[PDB]
Amino acid sequence: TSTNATSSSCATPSLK
Amino acid sequence: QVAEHWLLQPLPEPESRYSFWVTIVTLLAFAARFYKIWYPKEVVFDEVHFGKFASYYLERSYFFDVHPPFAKMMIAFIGWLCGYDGSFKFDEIGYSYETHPAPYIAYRSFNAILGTLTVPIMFNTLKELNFRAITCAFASLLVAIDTAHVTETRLILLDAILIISIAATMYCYVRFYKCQLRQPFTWSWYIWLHATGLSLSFVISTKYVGVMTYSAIGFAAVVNLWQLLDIKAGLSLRQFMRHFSKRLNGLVLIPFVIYLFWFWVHFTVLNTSGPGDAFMSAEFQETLKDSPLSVDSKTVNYFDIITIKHQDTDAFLHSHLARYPQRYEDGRISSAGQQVTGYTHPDFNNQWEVLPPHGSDVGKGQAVLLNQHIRLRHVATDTYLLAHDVASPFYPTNEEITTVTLEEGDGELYPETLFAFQPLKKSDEGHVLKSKTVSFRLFHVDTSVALWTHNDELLPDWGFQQQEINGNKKVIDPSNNWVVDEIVNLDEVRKVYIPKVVKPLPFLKKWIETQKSMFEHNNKLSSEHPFASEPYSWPGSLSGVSFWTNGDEKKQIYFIGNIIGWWFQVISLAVFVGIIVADLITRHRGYYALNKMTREKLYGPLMFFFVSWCCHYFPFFLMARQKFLHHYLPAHLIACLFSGALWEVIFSDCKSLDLEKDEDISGASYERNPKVYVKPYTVFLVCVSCAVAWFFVYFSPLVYGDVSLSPSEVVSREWFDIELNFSK
Amino acid sequence: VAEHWLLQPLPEPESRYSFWVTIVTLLAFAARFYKIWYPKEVVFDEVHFGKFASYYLERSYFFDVHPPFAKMMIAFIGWLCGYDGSFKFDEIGYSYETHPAPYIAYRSFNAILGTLTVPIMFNTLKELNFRAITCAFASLLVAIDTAHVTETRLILLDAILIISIAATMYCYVRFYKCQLRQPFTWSWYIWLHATGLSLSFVISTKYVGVMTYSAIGFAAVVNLWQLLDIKAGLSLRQFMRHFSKRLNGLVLIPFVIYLFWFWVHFTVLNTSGPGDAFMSAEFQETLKDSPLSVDSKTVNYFDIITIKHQDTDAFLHSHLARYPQRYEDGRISSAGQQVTGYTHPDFNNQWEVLPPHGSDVGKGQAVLLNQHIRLRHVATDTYLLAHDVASPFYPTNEEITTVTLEEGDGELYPETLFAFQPLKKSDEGHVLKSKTVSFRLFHVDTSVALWTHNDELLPDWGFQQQEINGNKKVIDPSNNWVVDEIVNLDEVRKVYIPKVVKPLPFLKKWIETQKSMFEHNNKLSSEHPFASEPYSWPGSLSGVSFWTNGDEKKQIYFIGNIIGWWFQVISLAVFVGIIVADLITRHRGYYALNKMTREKLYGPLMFFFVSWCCHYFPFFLMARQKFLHHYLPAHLIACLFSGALWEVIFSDCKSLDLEKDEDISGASYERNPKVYVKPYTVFLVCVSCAVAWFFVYFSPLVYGDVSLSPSEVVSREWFDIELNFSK
Repeated sequence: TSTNATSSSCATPSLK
Repeated sequence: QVAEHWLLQPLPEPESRYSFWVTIVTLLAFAARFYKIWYPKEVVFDEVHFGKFASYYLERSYFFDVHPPFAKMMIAFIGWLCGYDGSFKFDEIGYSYETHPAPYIAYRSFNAILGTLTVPIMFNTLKELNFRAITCAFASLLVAIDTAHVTETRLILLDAILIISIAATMYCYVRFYKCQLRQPFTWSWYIWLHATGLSLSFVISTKYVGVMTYSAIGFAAVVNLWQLLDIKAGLSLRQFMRHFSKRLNGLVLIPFVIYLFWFWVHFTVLNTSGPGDAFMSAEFQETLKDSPLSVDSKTVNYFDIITIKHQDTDAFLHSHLARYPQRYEDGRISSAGQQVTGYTHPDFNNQWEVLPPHGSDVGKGQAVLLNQHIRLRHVATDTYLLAHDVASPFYPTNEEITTVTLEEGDGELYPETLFAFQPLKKSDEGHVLKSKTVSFRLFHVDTSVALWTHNDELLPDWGFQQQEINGNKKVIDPSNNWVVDEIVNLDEVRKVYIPKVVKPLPFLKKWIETQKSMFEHNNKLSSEHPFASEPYSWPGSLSGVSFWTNGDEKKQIYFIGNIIGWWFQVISLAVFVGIIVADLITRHRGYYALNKMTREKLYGPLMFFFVSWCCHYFPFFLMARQKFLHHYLPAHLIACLFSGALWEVIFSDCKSLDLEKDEDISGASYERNPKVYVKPYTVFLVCVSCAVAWFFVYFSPLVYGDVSLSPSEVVSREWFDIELNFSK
Repeated sequence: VAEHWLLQPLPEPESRYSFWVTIVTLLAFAARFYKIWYPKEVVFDEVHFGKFASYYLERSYFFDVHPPFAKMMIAFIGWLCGYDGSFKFDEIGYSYETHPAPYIAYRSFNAILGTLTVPIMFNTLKELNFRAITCAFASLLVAIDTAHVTETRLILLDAILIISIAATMYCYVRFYKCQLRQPFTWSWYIWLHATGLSLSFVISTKYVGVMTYSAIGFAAVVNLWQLLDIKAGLSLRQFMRHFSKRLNGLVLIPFVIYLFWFWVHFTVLNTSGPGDAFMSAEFQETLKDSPLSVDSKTVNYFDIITIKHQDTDAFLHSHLARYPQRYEDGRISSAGQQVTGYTHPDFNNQWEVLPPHGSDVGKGQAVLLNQHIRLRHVATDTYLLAHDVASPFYPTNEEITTVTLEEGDGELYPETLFAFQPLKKSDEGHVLKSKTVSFRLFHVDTSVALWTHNDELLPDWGFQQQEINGNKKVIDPSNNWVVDEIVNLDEVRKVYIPKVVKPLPFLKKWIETQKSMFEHNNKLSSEHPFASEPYSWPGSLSGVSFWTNGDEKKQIYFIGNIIGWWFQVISLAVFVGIIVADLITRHRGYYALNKMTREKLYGPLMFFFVSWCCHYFPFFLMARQKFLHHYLPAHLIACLFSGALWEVIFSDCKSLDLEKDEDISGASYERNPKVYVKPYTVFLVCVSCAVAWFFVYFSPLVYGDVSLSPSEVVSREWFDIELNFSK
């Protein structure tokens, strides 16, 4: 698996 | 009063020039936001949160969030106008809008309208501060074609509603202040006071960062109340108290009632139990109805006959006496076993009995727990479900799902008959399985695959054009999700539903509880997002945020400011501080360099915007929670107004008539209409506008995500701490 | 500011001031020297500052987050006692009888400084023209404060800090009176440089001393602003003379004295010690070997080494087990040999350091930092390798594996190249040594650093060992490794080997230590049970346990005199109310307050109020751990402030004419406002008796010398005060 460039396109958390 | 002589002047140009420039910059803002608004056809960034919240409003399902409800209810209201039911959950980034049609174009279009309407409000704010039409155009252009303001205001985000409400607040307050200077307590004075309050209510009802807008307007309102308290204002204490009580009502009490109204709507709409329940007390949860799914949900027991339904395709796990062909069309060898297929209609061949593992002490009427080993017996053929190291018809990497006789399945093939209702979350292991409410993966124990089905391609004539059921090795895939739909052999005692008696809670108690939970969770949630940024990096736009990536097309959306525009504003802020310090030093030496009218511009509108920018920037250095570049967009919005205004002043005849005399002294002569050097000023603004527009075009592939960039073109856009995907 | 007030003669004869300063100094002496030999054990942070005193006497290099001056003053008392530094103060409760440190002399030195703070505070108010009883009362609030007493009798830095702050305030008041009378006199220069010297001692004790620079800096800028006014009658040349002399006396000279203490620190500490791990190899080359033993063994090519992670204590480990062909998220691994972090020493921790293929580098040559190397795993006879395959837990980080000798000498040769990358660029080309030289294990081809963590362990296929991965954030401090052991060390290399001391320029040595000080101070973000937030300090709502004896049920507890602290909170609130009322009434054309009352309010009281603000509000902007002792500088200023404020309240504050501003040039005003001495003295005696009653009631917890019954312990528990032996 090629390693990612920018960590990953992810969201902001909303708690549990 | 502050800038009284400047703000009471007639407009410096005919209204037709303002109407021309506001139309042009609004059309540019419209074009920039509506360009390819249907693209990408996938969930982007925080659309996973705000799209999901829109769905829960339509379903009336209770959810918890750290932000107030108004902006999420506005998004949900667009879905409601489209007749959307809330079926699509926006669970992950990259989810296709084609498989489950959410009205995403309508949601994105609503935000694009609000982002577009921000631009003429900004224009009219400077027009009302008596700036030239070109100055109003330029300051509004800096927002119309800013890459960050464009990216945010075309996606399903709260920031379009926040930014327009901040722009409307600034505009309404400027209008109120001009009415205050002309004639206080007029009908127009009341309209603009309550319009400022209404806009302030929408700001704080969108995000708690809206307290910075209350602080900016509150400071300006206190400064003006301080001028009205002066004996030189000629007001009696009764007239002053009338100003105070009316402003307190219009700027605090009414906005607070409107803020509470949005929570009252939120709790009236969300009247069913939902994912928010875990954040609230049992007493709050007693105010919620059972979910329609929970009313019909029955505990699944061993020896129950069940139907198992796929979440994405609505197909039932189905089997019949037909067999796989000895060879598939690609020449791979099948087991020639009994077919297991996905069938969209309820029949007797959808019926599976849940059996415990051989030699278990588990009897009839005991609940099945998640992640326990089970066997599934097909009721119509009297065979056990089986998965094995045979490749599936369409997917060479996935396993064929079949069935085996009771004798063979109780013999050597016993391990290959072991399944588990694997929970979607590890926290849910060992919970009781229930129909309709508990999603699971149907996990095969021996080969470690999950049962999966699809509806893009159907089995050939030998499989009756039914969906394929196969063992997917990508177990964690959300498309591997199943639910128990019905329990066919349910006892009459288990059929009886006892409805929960809804208990009422007083609104203020309900609101205080939710509000405490909001502040407590906002303060916690400590994490390290690969995109958190500190306040010192924001005015430089030194880093951005990845919003979306497509690996196959090498396309991406990246959230970043227009660096030329942002640096031009940093220079503008620094130049203004230099001008104010120089004016203060020179005056302290008895040297009066600046004309009265230039000072009214500097210490009135420019100081108002500078302090307003300070209120939206400096408080973030005192915040220990996670922060992000989008938190600066309110400050950038004010910095656009400020920079346009500042450069008009710099290109004006700023000189005092007499350098030894203070023109602020009562009875001093001063130049009332300082000449703007329009020709060099317009050339300067055109040069800066062309540079900002060039940057916007150069970054447009990253704003829209619609163009694939070569790795060298990606690397050419990497500077400072900007990390882009596909640079390799 | 306050020119007419501060130029008045003293309101009372000098004999009254001499009487009251003597009484309050004797009370302060009695409170600090009471049972100074008790407990005969190490208390609280005596474990740190006693230990640092020992390392100065041994000349052993140590690292600390605070500047050296106050620790050198403690060590200097040990040196005067002929103490050798044998006792280490390792734990709280260690007896001073088994290993005699001069602890009575150290405690007595702090008790002297704490006692001498009181007459400096007294004389500060005397110089601000307050009455002798006012000076006595403000100084009494510090003389018999439970927190100031507890801290200034133990081996702590705070006695040196607090006296230096008191001396700074006093010297600045003296300087300001000389400035009002006649600038550029010999006395003006003495007091300017004395303020600078005292400011240098404040910042050379603790970095919180920047708050004292801010307080004096603000007052100095306000006065420079008045001297810049055309109405001051100064030419720009005379103003620039004021500016350049104050810049020299308050910034340049104090900075040279601050650097002088680091120069002494590095000259005294010339031997290798526990501080070495915080410094570069180039800094460590300036240190002599300890007269004892040093395991800093040079690593040579063909040495067999163990490589240990600094944060997790795990060894770089490998074994014949392989990565699973797919991870749980469905990513494809290399199916290569596993490289893992293992916390126990074994044969699978052994790596041979090999030079790059075709190098002329033979057996017994030292490995240099940032040179290309290869690591051969001794147990499997494979080369360490990193490649563009994602790690098990981190999709952005690289999987670390091993390759056969044949493949690693073939096409995969570039992927076997590592470097011991130095933490500092200054350390490139230095000799690698075991235990002393930290490095990043850097992969040359993909530009990643080897990293490991202990928050999540590999699944059953990885034996619940730590993951080893190639972190793309190379500069991350968690990527730090050390060579722990050299397994194949020759008998000649086992015996001690001398060291040629290499000189480093002082400014380079100081800049390195200073960066390390700020970086480590900012990393003090762990949770501590006795940590307290700034909002709780003015109320003294919680304290800190300093010492406990289980057998005798005795304890020392650090807390403020709550009556004294609440009296100061009330004083601060009343003053804000007075200033707001004066501003509102003036804006209405009503001039309630006499000019002389305003000179007291907007001069000395505002100076102390702003100085208190500088020592209190900046702590709300600090995200590091904080404690109640951080408020003692602010409390010290609040004592001066409260004494001064209540003299003003008990003065004839009324203007002669409520319709006329007495600040207008040529207005008549009362120059000698009468103090209502009788009711004022009764009021001060009542408050002093209440503060003294509280100090006596808490004295068992200040001294630790009296066992309290559980009911008497519980009677002293209020708010968030948790005491030992309440059960």
